[PDB]
Amino acid sequence: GAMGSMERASLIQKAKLAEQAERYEDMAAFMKGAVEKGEELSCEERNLLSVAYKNVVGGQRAAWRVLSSIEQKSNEEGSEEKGPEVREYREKVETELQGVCDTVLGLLDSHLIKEAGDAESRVFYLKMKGDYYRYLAEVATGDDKKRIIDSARSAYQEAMDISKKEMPPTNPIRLGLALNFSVFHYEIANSPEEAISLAKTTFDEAMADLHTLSEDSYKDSTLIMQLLRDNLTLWT
Amino acid sequence: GAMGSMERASLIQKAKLAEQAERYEDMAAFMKGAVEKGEELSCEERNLLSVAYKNVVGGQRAAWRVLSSIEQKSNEEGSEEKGPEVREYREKVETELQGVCDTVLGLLDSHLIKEAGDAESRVFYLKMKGDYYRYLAEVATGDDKKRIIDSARSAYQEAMDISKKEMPPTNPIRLGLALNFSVFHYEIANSPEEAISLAKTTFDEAMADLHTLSEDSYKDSTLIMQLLRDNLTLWT
Amino acid sequence: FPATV
Amino acid sequence: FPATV
Ligand SMILES: *CC(=O)NCC1CCN(C(=O)C2(Nc3ccc(Cl)cc3)CC(C)(C)OC(C)(C)C2)CC1
Ligand SMILES: *CC(=O)NCC1CCN(C(=O)C2(Nc3ccc(Cl)cc3)CC(C)(C)OC(C)(C)C2)CC1
Ligand SMILES: [Mg+2]
Ligand SMILES: [Mg+2]
Ligand SMILES: [Mg+2]
Ligand SMILES: [Mg+2]
Ligand SMILES: [Mg+2]
Ligand SMILES: [Mg+2]
Repeated sequence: GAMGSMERASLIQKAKLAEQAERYEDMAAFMKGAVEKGEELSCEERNLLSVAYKNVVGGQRAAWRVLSSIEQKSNEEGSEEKGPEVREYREKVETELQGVCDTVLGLLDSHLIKEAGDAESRVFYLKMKGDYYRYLAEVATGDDKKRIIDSARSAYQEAMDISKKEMPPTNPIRLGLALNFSVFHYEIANSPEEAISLAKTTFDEAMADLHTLSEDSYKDSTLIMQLLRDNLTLWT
Repeated sequence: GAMGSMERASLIQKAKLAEQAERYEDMAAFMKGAVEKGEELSCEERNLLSVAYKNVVGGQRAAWRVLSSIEQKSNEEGSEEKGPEVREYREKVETELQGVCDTVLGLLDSHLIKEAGDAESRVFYLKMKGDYYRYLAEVATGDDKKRIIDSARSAYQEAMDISKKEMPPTNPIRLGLALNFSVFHYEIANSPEEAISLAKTTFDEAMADLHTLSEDSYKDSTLIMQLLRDNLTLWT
Repeated sequence: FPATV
Repeated sequence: FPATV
């Protein structure tokens, strides 16, 4: 680890600076270094980790989609053969994406998940595990595709089970998990009815619990609820 | 060169794909590989080179400015000491920026400039040389600062001399050079009157030559002229 | 694409 | 910042 010589606190400070500077690759490396110190992460620190890698892989996913579209077009009838370059470069970006996913999954497996005992931390990491297996599923075309999908599903399902037992229906992590698992159903598992059902039930149960919240918690919860509504609007 | 094994044409194809995918670091690496094949660059290829590195260094400059601002604030009276991390991370980004500038300058020196005989190519590369020494000047605080500034100035001045002799006042490269050299005067050389004079004279001489142009050339020229106007509005 | 967080 | 190209 290139970050092995840097203090945990300095890695966290620098991750924050990197976020301010919109340097998400640096942010992700700092946060990897912090995780590898071996201590559990606070809430703020888990958020830094997630934001960093979400931004890095988000950029790779967007790039992969642009390239995959160009590649598809090149493989339609009446398209002029332009050699292996589009496939090669889509593969390059794909491999880099896969590497990032593998890195995040490796952090989760060694050893964030196993040390996470509180519902809020355990659900957050299991949601991440689901997300990064979903990103691997997005680009999978091989022998392992079904197993990758199932890995995403299993991680999301464990998170869902804990969240429903341990968190209120308005809890932002419970909402965010549901939002993402619902997307997994729609986009990855070919289960749009499950996606819709989950988004709707999650929204409605949250609605009914808003009355219990402070103004600030209300703001947090309603923000993610609107994302559930946005997807339902997209899908219905 | 990691790109040594890839065909020139494939590097150019991939640079275009990288641009579409907004992967400017990859775009810059592909274009470096193309340059290092040792053949001169066409207009389109020079544009790819410039766009790639402009985007990479643009991002580094923005990040450097964010970090430099935070560092300045930390060095004001009544600011709480937060250790070496802000300086260290500004230095990290600075060193990476400098590396990119050095790489581009190295391409120009080995051997793009010396093989560029036509006004349009020679002026374009000399403008780049000015730009990348200007970016080095932006972060310079040392013994070499004056020499770095002078290197930018000299490159811009050689480009200016060729452009005024060889190109019409509406030529987009002549305009873009002037725009940038005018910025150099304002921001780097502490010569705002020179900056203003250059922007104004360049704009006015271009205005008077618009009548000679096709609709498409008119569009090209007026676009950059508006940038000259925008800066003059900023400065007056 | 749909929203995720 | 001023415009450059
Ligand atoms: C430690 C902890 O409890 N973290 C949960 C926070 C993360 C930030 N929150 C959000 O609402 C946003 N992100 C997010 C990320 C993961 C999950 Cl599971 C839920 C929510 C952050 C902001 C508000 C900036 O925007 C989005 C839309 C990304 C939601 C609050 C709970
Ligand atoms: C080979 C050659 O002649 N290149 C000059 C072109 C580059 C693209 N042009 C532009 O007007 C823009 N970029 C630019 C870059 C360098 C210089 Cl010296 C001048 C201009 C490209 C577009 C139109 C996309 O936007 C900006 C505003 C960046 C100008 C035309 C001349
Ligand atoms: Mg320590
Ligand atoms: Mg592959
Ligand atoms: Mg159910
Ligand atoms: Mg060859
Ligand atoms: Mg330095
Ligand atoms: Mg003059």
